[PDB]
Amino acid sequence: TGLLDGKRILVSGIITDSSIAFHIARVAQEQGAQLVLTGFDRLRLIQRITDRLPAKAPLLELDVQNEEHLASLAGRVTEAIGAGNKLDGVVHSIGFMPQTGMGINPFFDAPYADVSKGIHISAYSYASMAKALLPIMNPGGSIVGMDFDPSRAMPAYNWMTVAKSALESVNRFVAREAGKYGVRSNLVAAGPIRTLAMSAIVGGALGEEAGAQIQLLEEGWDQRAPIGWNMKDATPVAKTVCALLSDWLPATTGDIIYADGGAHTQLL
Amino acid sequence: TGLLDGKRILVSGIITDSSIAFHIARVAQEQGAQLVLTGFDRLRLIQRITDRLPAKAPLLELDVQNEEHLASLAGRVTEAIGAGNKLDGVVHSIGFMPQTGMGINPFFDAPYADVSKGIHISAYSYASMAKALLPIMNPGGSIVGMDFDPSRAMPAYNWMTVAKSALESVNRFVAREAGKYGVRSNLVAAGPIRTLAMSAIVGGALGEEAGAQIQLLEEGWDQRAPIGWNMKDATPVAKTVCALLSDWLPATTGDIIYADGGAHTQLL
Amino acid sequence: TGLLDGKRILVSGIITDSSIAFHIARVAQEQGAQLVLTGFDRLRLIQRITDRLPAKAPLLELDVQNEEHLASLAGRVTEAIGAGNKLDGVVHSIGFMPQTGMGINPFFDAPYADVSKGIHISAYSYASMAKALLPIMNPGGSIVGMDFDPSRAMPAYNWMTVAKSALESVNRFVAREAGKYGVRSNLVAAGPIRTLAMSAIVGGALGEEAGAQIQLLEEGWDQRAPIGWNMKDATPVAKTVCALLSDWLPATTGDIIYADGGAHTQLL
Amino acid sequence: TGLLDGKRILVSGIITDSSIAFHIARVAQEQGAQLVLTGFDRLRLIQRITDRLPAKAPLLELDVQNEEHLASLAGRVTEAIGAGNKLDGVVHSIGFMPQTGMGINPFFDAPYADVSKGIHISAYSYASMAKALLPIMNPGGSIVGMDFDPSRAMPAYNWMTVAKSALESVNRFVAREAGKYGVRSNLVAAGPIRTLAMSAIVGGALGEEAGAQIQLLEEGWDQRAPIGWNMKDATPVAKTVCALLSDWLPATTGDIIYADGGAHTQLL
Ligand SMILES: NC(=O)c1ccc[n+]([C@@H]2O[C@H](COP(=O)([O-])OP(=O)(O)OC[C@H]3O[C@@H](n4cnc5c(N)ncnc54)[C@H](O)[C@@H]3O)[C@@H](O)[C@H]2O)c1
Ligand SMILES: NC(=O)c1ccc[n+]([C@@H]2O[C@H](COP(=O)([O-])OP(=O)(O)OC[C@H]3O[C@@H](n4cnc5c(N)ncnc54)[C@H](O)[C@@H]3O)[C@@H](O)[C@H]2O)c1
Ligand SMILES: NC(=O)c1ccc[n+]([C@@H]2O[C@H](COP(=O)([O-])OP(=O)(O)OC[C@H]3O[C@@H](n4cnc5c(N)ncnc54)[C@H](O)[C@@H]3O)[C@@H](O)[C@H]2O)c1
Ligand SMILES: NC(=O)c1ccc[n+]([C@@H]2O[C@H](COP(=O)([O-])OP(=O)(O)OC[C@H]3O[C@@H](n4cnc5c(N)ncnc54)[C@H](O)[C@@H]3O)[C@@H](O)[C@H]2O)c1
Ligand SMILES: Oc1cc(CC2CCCCC2)ccc1Oc1ccc(Cl)cc1Cl
Ligand SMILES: Oc1cc(CC2CCCCC2)ccc1Oc1ccc(Cl)cc1Cl
Ligand SMILES: Oc1cc(CC2CCCCC2)ccc1Oc1ccc(Cl)cc1Cl
Ligand SMILES: Oc1cc(CC2CCCCC2)ccc1Oc1ccc(Cl)cc1Cl
Repeated sequence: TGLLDGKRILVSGIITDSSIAFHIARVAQEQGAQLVLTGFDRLRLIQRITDRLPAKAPLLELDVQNEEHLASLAGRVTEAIGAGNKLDGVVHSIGFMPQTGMGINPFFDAPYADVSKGIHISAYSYASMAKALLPIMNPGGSIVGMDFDPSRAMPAYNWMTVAKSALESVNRFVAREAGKYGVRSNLVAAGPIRTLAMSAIVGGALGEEAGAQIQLLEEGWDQRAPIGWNMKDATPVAKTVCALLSDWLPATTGDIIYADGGAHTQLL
Repeated sequence: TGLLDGKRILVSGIITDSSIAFHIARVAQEQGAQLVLTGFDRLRLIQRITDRLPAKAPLLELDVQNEEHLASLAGRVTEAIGAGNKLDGVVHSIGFMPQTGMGINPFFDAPYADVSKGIHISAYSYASMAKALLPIMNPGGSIVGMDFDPSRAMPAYNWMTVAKSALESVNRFVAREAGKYGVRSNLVAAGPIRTLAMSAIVGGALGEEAGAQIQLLEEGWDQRAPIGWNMKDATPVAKTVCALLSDWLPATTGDIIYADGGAHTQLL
Repeated sequence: TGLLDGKRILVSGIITDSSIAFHIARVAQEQGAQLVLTGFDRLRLIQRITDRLPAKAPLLELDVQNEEHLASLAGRVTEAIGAGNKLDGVVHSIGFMPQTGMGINPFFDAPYADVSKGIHISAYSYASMAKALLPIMNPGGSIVGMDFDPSRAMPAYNWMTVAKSALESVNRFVAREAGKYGVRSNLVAAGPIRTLAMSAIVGGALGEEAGAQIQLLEEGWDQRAPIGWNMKDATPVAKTVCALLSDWLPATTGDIIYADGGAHTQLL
Repeated sequence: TGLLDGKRILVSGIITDSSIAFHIARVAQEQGAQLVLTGFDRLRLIQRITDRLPAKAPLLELDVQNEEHLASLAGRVTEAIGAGNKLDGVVHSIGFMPQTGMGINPFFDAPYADVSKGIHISAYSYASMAKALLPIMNPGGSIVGMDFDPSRAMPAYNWMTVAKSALESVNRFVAREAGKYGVRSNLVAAGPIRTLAMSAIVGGALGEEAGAQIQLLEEGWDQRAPIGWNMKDATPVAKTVCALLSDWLPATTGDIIYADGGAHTQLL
């Protein structure tokens, strides 16, 4: 077995054990992948979490806003996996939007400096990670990023929706570059998952008419999904990412795969 | 290994060894599935083909327009796999449209009797196969059908485009029914594959301004696809179907997966 | 004034004064169009209704399933508008699906004979009306049909959803034919309107878990729509149809215009 | 007559007489609107152009990156139209992306500082113009912006595609805000028009494999469009904008109208 046997895969975005990236890494290891991880601010905090993965993995620092971190990334990764070895997979599982761009802050009140930052981290860095890492990927490789369907507007998500729309567009252009390396680029559009990131905005709208809206949005998902949706279980999305990292979707690129219980295909 | 180890899967639509269903069956067997096959008119012709699959499989007759064939299908399948065993997978890989509905026949000149027949076989039968077989599927099961992206109009495809639009809609409703059984329903939208079905219409427009259009359509696909597209190689699509039949896309239903080299994501 | 001054427009689909076609005709007359109407079974019933339009209009019989009615249509229309005059506009505002294909009947229990009939009337007849009438339309003309967004599945709508998916596809192919005449073809996807057609299925699910679902669907529309939605007011949709019949959307064809309060652009 | 009789409409984005905004203003005046215009850097250059409009209009300076220009805009507009008068329409017809984000510059080589600037001007400013001007719009009003379908990737357009994807998302959120004022927000997705903006990138890829790609893209548009497409004629798009500014699409918001000859609805 091992869906990902022999594959070398870089996984960004682990912060806690609820992190989507955490379960992607876990399942990938269960499936025989050898991992390199990146983490952002609290590397020692991140290391404690990554120590509970089924296997050891080098953990490197990557602030996606940091051009020195980006400039050095490929060298550092090759140091980690061994000269003459290349990556077969890359997982981008990172996002951020300042508080003004989400939750209860009026949409019109977000200053562009804040929006711009969120777009830098959530959308542009998909291209910047691909730039850094494509020169060290094997033909038949796979880059995957995380998306939340922004094709319709909704409460609370606000400027992050705009950043995910940008990301979808970025992914299509990354695919054009990656194809030259024989590499695929896709997003997985996940349904809601109880993660540190959304506890943030769920917590940010406690007394408020955005918290109630978010609750309604969540309940509608499991209702719409023909197979249901369990926000407490990240593994169906981790498995989907691993599917795209495997050799089993070899003809799919510039694309989006919906791991959302089928909710997006149903009006109600 | 065996992506589909232990799974029992019914595969319809084999007619020659170029058949998409043929390569789906082949790869599924290579991955440890145990198959039941159905074939339509020339069962002895179909048997010769299915004898070159890596393993033996019961082959049953199914004319999807035949209510007796449909009424008896589940009993016949259970006879084939053994009382107390159920299906984990179903592949619908069938289509037909009379000559008036495609190629060089003017779009307006197709009589509804012909269109209706093509829709019966290409779209409605997805629901009729699901009706027959869901009562004999295991939770966690997967129904897959074959699609050709009908979201834009194009030369030659004509009324089959309409039938695939109907199919996409049917699939979303099948997913609502299948979810009750814990079963997924999805389509794979494939790029063009050199199959008996399209040699038919490719052959039908030899001297004509539909044959040239078809040639242009085919060349544009490999051009648009960031990873290219090889119309002579059905296995990337077979692998995609097997991915959906596996446990690795467990959160995806009522949906369409594009196995088209990423062509649909690129304008040019 | 007169948005449609001097234009000759055929309007099908009037049955009562709640009919979408009724308000399309009314607004068109208010805007200076000269109309020809078609009606289906109860022509004397239809005549009583059409007598309350602001102006007189010839009313002709057209059963869209009747090849003699279709074969004779263009001659009959030209008789009505005068030799040497041609149509500038055509409104298709017709649909039907037998009771088995909607409401509370299980999706799987609709026989294809019933589905086929609904598709004939709701989707195929768009092409058959275009075939009949394009040879009598002026360059710069406009064909419009009525749609209900079938891009997602939903309760109760069932097989009519499939028929509207087919229609969307038909419209794209009609546009290819109409372009040769300098004629546009588009659909207007309306939000729900209290019409005879949906009182039918609203009435059909009185005690039932499809009636409640329909109520929920309706309430969500006005909730989702940024400008709200009033199911009791057909005129915003009539005005939209007239916009497409006018010279003010001259570059739009094979397309769908959403007159739905913007509901389709919002998740909630 | 006068489709826009009595309406007060602000039109941004005039730079030359080939400007889409120029023809929008012109047609709007021909239809009885009273205009206020805004212009960006070369106000005296812009004034020469705007002097050839059918009627006089106040012209104000607006650099959409300038928070003082934005903060003062509504006061300045009301000064221009008269205390106690409000706007019925707003046209956003502005975009910019630095040279690194388009044409022949590799996609990966655009620094975020450049991308961020283009997104600020092309996408974010749609929200910032709505913020400024909604407090001075009448119920039943209309905000329109200009889009180029970014749903698929393509040569040369590069990071502007990403900025238009963001814009589409912004528009859906603007619609949620505007609905509170009884105001509609929509985009018009135009086919290619020979304008100063694209002569820029057409000129930027003279000897190069992006210039040839752009030529191919342009030729395919008129080929795909069932009614053809004339890149030299901006008026079909101006008329479409005026349609959305009128009372004739009263139920359409958060939406995109395609004024592209129907090219987007056809594969080829
Ligand atoms: N949780 C959900 O319901 C959900 C649904 C769909 C998509 N997503 C997406 O999944 C991805 C992962 O988020 P999550 O929900 O697992 O939340 P999370 O908090 O677990 O992960 C977000 C990660 O982004 C990282 N990050 C922030 N700024 C960074 C930067 N400057 N450089 C490098 N890393 C940075 C954080 O350190 C964190 O590890 C995000 O793109 C999110 O938008 C989440
Ligand atoms: N080949 C392509 O380029 C391509 C691309 C996308 C999608 N598809 C779809 O893939 C599917 C398989 O087609 P293929 O290209 O492998 O061609 P094929 O000729 O190999 O397969 C078509 C099958 O449909 C069966 N069939 C016809 N009428 C039937 C009926 N009454 N009952 C039961 N079976 C019936 C035929 O017997 C044949 O086995 C079709 O749905 C087709 O529309 C094909
Ligand atoms: N009412 C809504 O909420 C709504 C929403 C979106 C789209 N639509 C669509 O609008 C169109 C008009 O329907 P309506 O809601 O105004 O209902 P309606 O009952 O007023 O109109 C339906 C019309 O179809 C005609 N018809 C049925 N079979 C025919 C045939 N054999 N030949 C010719 N005409 C035939 C009927 O005579 C009737 O005039 C339909 O296509 C419907 O699907 C309705
Ligand atoms: N021309 C086309 O083929 C085409 C197709 C689809 C969409 N569009 C869109 O139409 C809109 C108008 O562009 P055009 O093609 O008429 O080109 P144009 O050069 O005529 O117009 C662009 C305008 O944007 C203005 N602008 C730039 N930065 C600004 C800022 N800081 N503040 C205020 N204004 C600023 C310029 O002054 C200019 O007036 C753009 O959004 C463009 O993306 C153009
Ligand atoms: O992209 C996401 C999407 C969701 C689902 C969701 C459904 C409830 C309406 C709101 C959002 C949850 C979390 C998401 O990630 C982030 C969100 C904010 C920041 Cl700051 C960082 C990250 Cl990583
Ligand atoms: O659905 C299909 C799609 C294609 C690809 C293609 C691209 C060239 C423009 C035309 C079609 C090829 C074959 C397809 O299957 C059938 C087609 C006709 C009949 Cl009668 C039966 C079947 Cl199964
Ligand atoms: O196409 C339609 C769509 C709707 C809106 C709606 C929203 C409530 C869920 C259900 C449907 C209402 C009426 C519609 O027309 C018809 C419906 C049935 C027949 Cl038999 C004939 C016609 Cl014309
Ligand atoms: O948004 C646009 C779209 C197009 C059509 C087109 C088709 C040929 C492939 C390329 C682009 C032309 C011009 C466009 O406007 C701008 C472009 C650049 C700048 Cl810097 C500013 C503006 Cl306003």
